Amino acid sequence: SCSDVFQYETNKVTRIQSMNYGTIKWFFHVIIFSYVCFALVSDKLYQRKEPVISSVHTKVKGIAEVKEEILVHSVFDTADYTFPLQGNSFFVMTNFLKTEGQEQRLCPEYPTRRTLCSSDRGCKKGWMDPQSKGIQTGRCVVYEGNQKTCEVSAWCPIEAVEEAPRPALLNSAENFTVLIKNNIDFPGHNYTTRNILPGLNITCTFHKTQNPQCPIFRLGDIFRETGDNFSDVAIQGGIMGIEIYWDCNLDRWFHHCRPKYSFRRLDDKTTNVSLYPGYNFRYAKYYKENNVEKRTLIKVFGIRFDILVFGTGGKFDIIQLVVYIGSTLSYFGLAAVFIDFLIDTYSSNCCRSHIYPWCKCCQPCVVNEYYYRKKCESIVEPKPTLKYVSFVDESHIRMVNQQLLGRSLQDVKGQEVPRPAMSPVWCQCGSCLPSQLPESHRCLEELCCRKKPGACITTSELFRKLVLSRHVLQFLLLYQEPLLALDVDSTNSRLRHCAYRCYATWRFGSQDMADFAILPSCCRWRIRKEFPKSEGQYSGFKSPY
Amino acid sequence: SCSDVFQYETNKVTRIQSMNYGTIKWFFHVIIFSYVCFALVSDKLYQRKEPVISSVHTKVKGIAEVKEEILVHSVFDTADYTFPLQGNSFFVMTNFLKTEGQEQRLCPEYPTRRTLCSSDRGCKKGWMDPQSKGIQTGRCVVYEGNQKTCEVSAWCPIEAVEEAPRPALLNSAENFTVLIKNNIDFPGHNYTTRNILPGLNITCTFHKTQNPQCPIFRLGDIFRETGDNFSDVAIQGGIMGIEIYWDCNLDRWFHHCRPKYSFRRLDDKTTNVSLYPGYNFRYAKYYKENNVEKRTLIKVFGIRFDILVFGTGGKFDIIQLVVYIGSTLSYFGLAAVFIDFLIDTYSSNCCRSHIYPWCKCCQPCVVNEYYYRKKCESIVEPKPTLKYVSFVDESHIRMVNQQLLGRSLQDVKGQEVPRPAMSPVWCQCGSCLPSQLPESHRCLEELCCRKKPGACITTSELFRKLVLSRHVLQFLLLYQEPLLALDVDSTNSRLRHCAYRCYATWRFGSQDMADFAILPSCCRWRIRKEFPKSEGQYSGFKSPY
Amino acid sequence: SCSDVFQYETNKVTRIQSMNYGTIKWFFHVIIFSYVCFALVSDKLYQRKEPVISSVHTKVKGIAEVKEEILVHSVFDTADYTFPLQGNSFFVMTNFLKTEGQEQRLCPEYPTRRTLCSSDRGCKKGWMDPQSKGIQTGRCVVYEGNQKTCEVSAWCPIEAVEEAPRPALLNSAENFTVLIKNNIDFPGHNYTTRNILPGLNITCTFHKTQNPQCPIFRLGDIFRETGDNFSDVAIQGGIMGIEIYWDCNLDRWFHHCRPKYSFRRLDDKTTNVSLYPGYNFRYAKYYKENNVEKRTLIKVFGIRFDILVFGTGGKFDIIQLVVYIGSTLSYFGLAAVFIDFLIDTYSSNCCRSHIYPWCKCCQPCVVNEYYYRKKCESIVEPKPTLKYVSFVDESHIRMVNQQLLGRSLQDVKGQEVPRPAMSPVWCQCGSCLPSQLPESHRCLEELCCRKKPGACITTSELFRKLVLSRHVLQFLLLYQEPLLALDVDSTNSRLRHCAYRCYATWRFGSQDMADFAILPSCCRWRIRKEFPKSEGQYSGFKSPY
Ligand SMILES: CC(C)CCC[C@@H](C)[C@H]1CC[C@H]2[C@@H]3CC=C4C[C@@H](OC(=O)CCC(=O)O)CC[C@]4(C)[C@H]3CC[C@]12C
Ligand SMILES: CC(C)CCC[C@@H](C)[C@H]1CC[C@H]2[C@@H]3CC=C4C[C@@H](OC(=O)CCC(=O)O)CC[C@]4(C)[C@H]3CC[C@]12C
Ligand SMILES: CC(C)CCC[C@@H](C)[C@H]1CC[C@H]2[C@@H]3CC=C4C[C@@H](OC(=O)CCC(=O)O)CC[C@]4(C)[C@H]3CC[C@]12C
Ligand SMILES: Nc1nc2c(ncn2[C@@H]2O[C@H](COP(=O)(O)OP(=O)(O)O)[C@@H](O)[C@H]2O)c(=O)[nH]1
Ligand SMILES: Nc1nc2c(ncn2[C@@H]2O[C@H](COP(=O)(O)OP(=O)(O)O)[C@@H](O)[C@H]2O)c(=O)[nH]1
Ligand SMILES: Nc1nc2c(ncn2[C@@H]2O[C@H](COP(=O)(O)OP(=O)(O)O)[C@@H](O)[C@H]2O)c(=O)[nH]1
Ligand SMILES: C[C@]12C[C@@H]3C[C@@]1(C)[C@@]1(C)C[C@]3(C(=O)NNc3ccccc3Cl)C[C@@]21C
Ligand SMILES: C[C@]12C[C@@H]3C[C@@]1(C)[C@@]1(C)C[C@]3(C(=O)NNc3ccccc3Cl)C[C@@]21C
Ligand SMILES: C[C@]12C[C@@H]3C[C@@]1(C)[C@@]1(C)C[C@]3(C(=O)NNc3ccccc3Cl)C[C@@]21C
Ligand SMILES: *C(=O)CCCCCCCCCCCCCCC
Ligand SMILES: *C(=O)CCCCCCCCCCCCCCC
Ligand SMILES: *C(=O)CCCCCCCCCCCCCCC
Ligand SMILES: *C(=O)CCCCCCCCCCCCCCC
Ligand SMILES: *C(=O)CCCCCCCCCCCCCCC
Ligand SMILES: *C(=O)CCCCCCCCCCCCCCC
Ligand SMILES: *[C@@H]1O[C@H](CO)[C@@H](O)[C@H](O)[C@H]1NC(C)=O
Ligand SMILES: *[C@@H]1O[C@H](CO)[C@@H](O)[C@H](O)[C@H]1NC(C)=O
Ligand code: NA
Ligand SMILES: [Zn+2]
Ligand SMILES: [Zn+2]
Ligand SMILES: [Zn+2]
Ligand SMILES: [Zn+2]
Ligand SMILES: [Zn+2]
Ligand SMILES: [Zn+2]
Repeated sequence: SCSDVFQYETNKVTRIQSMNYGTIKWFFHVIIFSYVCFALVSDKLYQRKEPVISSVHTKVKGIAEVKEEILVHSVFDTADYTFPLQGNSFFVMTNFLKTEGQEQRLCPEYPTRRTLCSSDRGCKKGWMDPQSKGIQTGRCVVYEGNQKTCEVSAWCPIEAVEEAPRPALLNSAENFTVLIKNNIDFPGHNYTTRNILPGLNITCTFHKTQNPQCPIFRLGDIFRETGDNFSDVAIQGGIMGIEIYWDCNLDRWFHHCRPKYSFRRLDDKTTNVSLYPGYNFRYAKYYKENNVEKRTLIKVFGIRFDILVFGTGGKFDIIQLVVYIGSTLSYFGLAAVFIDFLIDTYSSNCCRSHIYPWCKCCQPCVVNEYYYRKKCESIVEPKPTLKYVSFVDESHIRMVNQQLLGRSLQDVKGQEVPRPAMSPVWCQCGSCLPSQLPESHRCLEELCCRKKPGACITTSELFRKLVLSRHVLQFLLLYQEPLLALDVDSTNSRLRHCAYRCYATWRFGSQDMADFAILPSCCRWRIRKEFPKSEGQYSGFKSPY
Repeated sequence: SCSDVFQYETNKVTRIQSMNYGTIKWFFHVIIFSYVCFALVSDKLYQRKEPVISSVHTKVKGIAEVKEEILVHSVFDTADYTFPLQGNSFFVMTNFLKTEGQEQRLCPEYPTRRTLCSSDRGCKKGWMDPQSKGIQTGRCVVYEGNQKTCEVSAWCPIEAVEEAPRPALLNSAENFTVLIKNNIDFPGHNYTTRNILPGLNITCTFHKTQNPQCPIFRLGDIFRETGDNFSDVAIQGGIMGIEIYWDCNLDRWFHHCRPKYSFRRLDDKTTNVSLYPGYNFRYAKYYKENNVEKRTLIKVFGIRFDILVFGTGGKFDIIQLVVYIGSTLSYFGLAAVFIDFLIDTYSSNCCRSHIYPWCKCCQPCVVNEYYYRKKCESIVEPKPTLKYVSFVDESHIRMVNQQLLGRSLQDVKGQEVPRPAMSPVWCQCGSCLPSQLPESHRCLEELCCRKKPGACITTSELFRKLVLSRHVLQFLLLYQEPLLALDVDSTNSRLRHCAYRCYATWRFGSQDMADFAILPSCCRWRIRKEFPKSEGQYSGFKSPY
Repeated sequence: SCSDVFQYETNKVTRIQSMNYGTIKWFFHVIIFSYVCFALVSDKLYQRKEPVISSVHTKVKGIAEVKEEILVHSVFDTADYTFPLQGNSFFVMTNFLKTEGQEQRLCPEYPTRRTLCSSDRGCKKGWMDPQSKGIQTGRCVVYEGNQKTCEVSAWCPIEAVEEAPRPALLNSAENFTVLIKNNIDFPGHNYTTRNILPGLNITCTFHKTQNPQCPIFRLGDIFRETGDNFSDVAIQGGIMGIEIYWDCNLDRWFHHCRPKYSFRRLDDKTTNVSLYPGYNFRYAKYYKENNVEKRTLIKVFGIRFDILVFGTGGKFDIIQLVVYIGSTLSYFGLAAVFIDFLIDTYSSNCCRSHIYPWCKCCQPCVVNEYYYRKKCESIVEPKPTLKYVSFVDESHIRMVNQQLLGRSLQDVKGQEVPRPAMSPVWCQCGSCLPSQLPESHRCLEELCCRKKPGACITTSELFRKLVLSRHVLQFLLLYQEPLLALDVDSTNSRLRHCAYRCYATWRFGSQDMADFAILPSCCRWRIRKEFPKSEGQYSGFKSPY
């Protein structure tokens, strides 16, 4: 119903005044809070992070004087050694080998171990060797005087097998400069900036400490920063990376979005000719001469510069913070978990029978028995099999949560449960009687008031004062029903049930065990004698559940 | 104060010994733990993941013999069909159409339905048709004999409308090979590796099962892996993707960082000429002849190869693990939530009046009444309107949480609350009196000890023994105050209040309801008669809150 | 043991029937649930998001008529102004400056303030000025008539210092069109689509409202959308971005994966010649004439178009949802936290001594005293120092949790703890005796039954009826042990301990304080007199812990 909707359930709690546990709780809380704040701040987990969208534009500057034997002096400018940056990469030629006046013809292949012949049996028509730029015609010819080489159809004359010139022809390229312009954007945060801001000095050159924001770089300085020789790499070529890192905060109070420049060599410094060391490619300059289609082939060596731009942009997001705080909230209950674990452990009698005698340091931890007593109440499943038995000659109570398979309840021994703090052959007292229940159910009432021979509880004065005092029982009956008037037999039955309940409460205490207790035949039949029923038999114990 | 800071609050708990609930709890815990660990391991949620920064370098190898009618045999090498990779893409020409000796002149447009004229009225000066490479001069001319075509200013002669040669001139390109070198880096984790490790065989060719790590690829094998014909795609061209996936673990015990190669066609296999099928572009070879600037135009067909590199690098991060564990911790309370829900539901009398008779399987679930009784205590808001009434002729108690609008409290009936387990016209007993309170407040005390006619509770012996026994009341007064001596009137007032409290405790039990109970006028005035006040009137009930 | 494994612990709870607190709880729950669902839906936190892998293919269309004084009319087509897209960028030439017939020679540098000389002393051999394309020879020469300029080795004739032609020669480029084909993939989700779907109109041009999915773009329309003049940018050049955003949902019921097109200028609109405004590069057309190697240098201006493709693909993931729900679960306990805080605060007597008199609105909040009483039980650490004292002439109990340093317990005053609701010189009653304990421990028993002079509690009738009634004590002894028979001295000792316990229970109530209470010497020695021990001395109080 509606009134049941408008309810609040609050947990019952025990507040303990202990320095140890308060100190532990506050220590836990302080450490957890400090770590939570540190993790939130260091990794900015209140921020939503967007990756960078980048555009790069480069401008290389410089000329080189080149000496090539033929000796001639020539000047190379940007139109001769570089092309506009494509795909965030730009290339600078540093060395070249040139092969003028090639024609599509038949020619002898350049002398090598493979191409050196002695007759037309060393060559096969149509042969495509992976190390040749031509197709064999099956007959081998003279390259020069004694030298005999296989004939090929190809661009002729064939390139000579020659190493890259040493020193590199454009070794002056280390004095070339490149200006890098980097445009970035965070489309989700709707923010874009660039690496060159107004006021930036435009005549500087980059230095990691002196000019760490000048976007003009001398190539030799890059190689020096990486620990490489420009002179050696310029001979066979290579690949160098220019890294631009953007760690940007777009909160207007803490706003900072500037690039960090870094350098990394990207080509493997392999010396294995099988892996094609360096960076080179073959380029054809086509031209017509005498109506004959000709080709000048250049083997180009140089350094490719890859501009690598990465990073993130962060702005405060409420949902991310809400998620993080929720992910952290459950860590504040670990103090309670740990302290309750301590209470449960140091309440074990083990921790006092063995541990404390050895480690006498841990002895004051015995207060946890009191704490556990004030914290936890233990109950059992009220199964129909549940039964409780008490012996006057003993000092504990027995939970017979087991089915009597024709065994006298006196014989069946159950679990030992402490009492709350504030003639048959199974009879050890000589005042018990055999049950009148059916033979199947006769064993439940085959119980005596004691385990070992001696006196009977029915002779105790308290038995006559509490269980059998008709005045006490009538007062109890009238307490619930002030104006109660009943017949003789009805009143006798009422007083009989009241006497059963009074005995059970006296001997077992808690109504939990009194509801499932079992009266001895001595006390049972004493009560039934004092308050008999007019006619019929007695049902006996019925489990409430 | 400081001592209040050093406190620990622990929840009071009821420990139940039930196989069903323990089994359910442990089942829940095991399933949740297993799923948590599985999710942590499968998606590596203890790791911080960084995307890959990649650099690619390619080396294509191979020559082709080309037959072009004019028939001539020519050899094409890398300088004739490819250029160094730009932007993680490289191109291989497979077919071409050539148009020699173009001049900037006036010429007839090549015959088509659009360009075919019959007079100068079919053409307009300055016309830029989207399907023409020239600008009309307004007059149409003869292309060949009878054919009449519009004149255009353009590069002349105009290209013929011709389909790509079939078969492709460089169909041998399927035997070309490409070596791919891939450098990758994780700048945050400060890790870089590459796809070619020392010891790798350098003469192999890729195969998904036999050589899945050889970075040398035959192009025809790529197309075969994708399910395409190289011969057909080589005619009009296309785009093919080479995917390099890096799923890298940078934990030094579980370290693995190798690439997985895959292939995907990237061009749409469209046959609609409107959508420009294939891959082709027009390229101009410029040359000077007789001081006349000339152009050889080549329509280039071929396959563009895009190298697509993606992936992540993971290393263990403490903060990510802490966040994940916190996000999971709250799932371990669902067992308690569910079991407490069961206890609350099966404690409803509904579950026994209707459910159990039908479904006799669920009958043993009635233990939850006991469990709920031991778990929850229900209390009400102690509003000033709160009132409790008991009738001796009834068996329950009435909570009149309502304002008496001049209505006798005997008439006003309230909610039925169970009792704790252990003459006026509204008078049905004939010993009640009218109230002496103000007429506004006279209705609160217009209550009888019973709802239906009969005897009076004041005649009950327990009334004289408990409520009026001066010895009992003085013992109660002296229990709190051992050495208590008071005047006659003060003692009478004390005993009067004690008698009120004794009646309320006897009939209503709990002090919660006794504090808000209402004495009947019969018992009220009996008590006031036995312990009168010397002078003045009687205030009556005051709500403690 | 196993039976201890099969246990379920449930929290004891107090269910309150209050409109305010139920309403607050349900308000909290509804708000939290609504926000949780909103955050889940808006940011799709049930989805796993994959970044896009993209391939772009472009097709530019259009011809331009160009007027260059020399006046001549020429037609430029794609082979003359564009090259196939590389690295997701394509370039269109819009302007050019041409320098024909360059030779590697010695020449006078073009006249400028820097290059203008008056003698060979203004020039130095080997000089590489950053603003020169040549190397000085040390001697300066005549450029034209009177003009004197430094001689340089370079490609000669040297380029003239001239501004870009105005108007741009290819200003008709704004009528060029580009068709963009975009292939994307989500490898983890195994999904790929493209921007041109079957049925898409192929004759349209993009418009943000009319044709927002046509992938054909007129360049002038792009610049108009960005708010730029194509005519002005075409003179010196620039860079324009075409953004393709993919916000894709791959759930088959909510599936949507289409691109959103956007435009952004990427070059800085700088007018500083130092920063190299615009976009231009120098390109060499090499040719042989009379066996002399010659060069035609073109300074190329134009607009570079960068295709920027970004986005994410989301598909439902169970683990992400499980993590999010767990991160949110702990927010549903904030209602309990807040309401329990209210209960604790409004239970403070402060909130009634000062607050309510001022703010009489908050007065009904006094029910929280009852709620707190029903919620929390407070206990103290049972340290060996713990002691409780009661004075008959006072109305509270004193917790002396302090070590008596030879100070009489009568003098030592401790914390004031309320009682549970239901002759020596330190003696103010004249019936106390000095202790027989050792002088070190004699001060604990130096306590009287009152703080101020007057009568003694031992004269109270309740003292004789409860503490000394031998019948009461024997009944108490026999309640635990029905058939108890003991010697005279043993029975006297039993009754003495029982009398101590009865006094402590009478005066201190709770067994928690009765276990640590201290009997006055008057009552102590009265009891010891009524139930003496045959021989020896009396130990006295021992702390149970
Ligand atoms: C770690 C747990 C236990 C405590 C939670 C701490 C929060 C209260 C902190 C963490 C992040 C903080 C935020 C970090 C960033 C900003 C942005 C800041 O705004 C700006 O700097 C720009 C202003 C603009 O938005 O235009 C205003 C404060 C605010 C919301 C801060 C408010 C305080 C917050 C929410
Ligand atoms: C799922 C919940 C309920 C339980 C939490 C399990 C953790 C205790 C596991 C998960 C991830 C594990 C870590 C996974 C990876 C590593 C890296 C490993 O280090 C290395 O392999 C490299 C050594 C180096 O750092 O140089 C050492 C163990 C450690 C910290 C593992 C320790 C055990 C961890 C923290
Ligand atoms: C926010 C908290 C408190 C409540 C949790 C809500 C969930 C029950 C919702 C959120 C996301 C939902 C899912 C969103 C997407 C899908 C995919 C949908 O499948 C498809 O659309 C494609 C079918 C296919 O997989 O082929 C089926 C429903 C499902 C699983 C939804 C089921 C209901 C879910 C799990
Ligand atoms: N706890 C408990 N209750 C008992 C025992 N014996 C009888 N009762 C209660 O007394 C009632 C049976 O009383 P009984 O002597 O048979 O009189 P009858 O019902 O008129 O036949 C049942 O409801 C039982 O719950 C017992 O040994 N232990
Ligand atoms: N619970 C309850 N308390 C009552 C009732 N009638 C009187 N009292 C208490 O008794 C006190 C009034 O006693 P009263 O007979 O008027 O004597 P007076 O105070 O000297 O006038 C108040 O504090 C009430 O709380 C009642 O019907 N129910
Ligand atoms: N709480 C409490 N217990 C006491 C006090 N005095 C004695 N006792 C208890 O009584 C026992 C000592 O009794 P005592 O008179 O010395 O007789 P004895 O043990 O035979 O010497 C101890 O176990 C104490 O716990 C007291 O002042 N307060
Ligand atoms: C793409 C090109 C065009 C230009 C610029 C460049 C990036 C370069 C490496 C050199 C190249 C060129 O042709 N440079 N000129 C030259 C090269 C070798 C010897 C003498 C001379 Cl004049 C070819 C080329 C492959
Ligand atoms: C950029 C170029 C330069 C080289 C290499 C390449 C990648 C190519 C496709 C072919 C090209 C070239 O010029 N190849 N040569 C040729 C082409 C057709 C007919 C006869 C011959 Cl010899 C032009 C070009 C567009
Ligand atoms: C790479 C090239 C090749 C083609 C296409 C292009 C992308 C262009 C900008 C123009 C270029 C070319 O040579 N265009 N032709 C021309 C240029 C200026 C004056 C007269 C004429 Cl016919 C050079 C080049 C740098
Ligand atoms: C007497 O029975 C003493 C036994 C104490 C058992 C408790 C042992 C404490 C060690 C931790 C056990 C639980 C694992 C917790 C891992 C963090
Ligand atoms: C007896 O029960 C004493 C228990 C003491 C528990 C402390 C065990 C060590 C764990 C300490 C962790 C917190 C740091 C110390 C807080 C002051
Ligand atoms: C007598 O009143 C029996 C009524 C039982 C009502 C409980 C119905 C159980 C079905 C679940 C209802 C809550 C929704 C839980 C969804 C997971
Ligand atoms: C009476 O209250 C019996 C309640 C039984 C509750 C079980 C309901 C089915 C849910 C089971 C989920 C866990 C799997 C079975 C555990 C053994
Ligand atoms: C009498 O002692 C009244 C004192 C009341 C103290 C409580 C003050 C309430 C304000 C909040 C204090 C806790 C901080 C909570 C921040 C969300
Ligand atoms: C006396 O204890 C009255 C306490 C009232 C607490 C409410 C304080 C304001 C916070 C309200 C937040 C929820 C919105 C209102 C719910 C109806
Ligand atoms: C981005 O910021 C600019 C400058 O304030 C504004 O004009 C524009 O509308 C913003 N775009 C979005 C998507 O809000
Ligand atoms: C990265 O690793 C190398 C090799 O150990 C080390 O020299 C370098 O300092 C590291 N860089 C960082 C940022 O720690
Ligand atoms: Na949580
Ligand atoms: Zn017996
Ligand atoms: Zn017996
Ligand atoms: Zn009446
Ligand atoms: Zn009456
Ligand atoms: Zn005294
Ligand atoms: Zn005294």
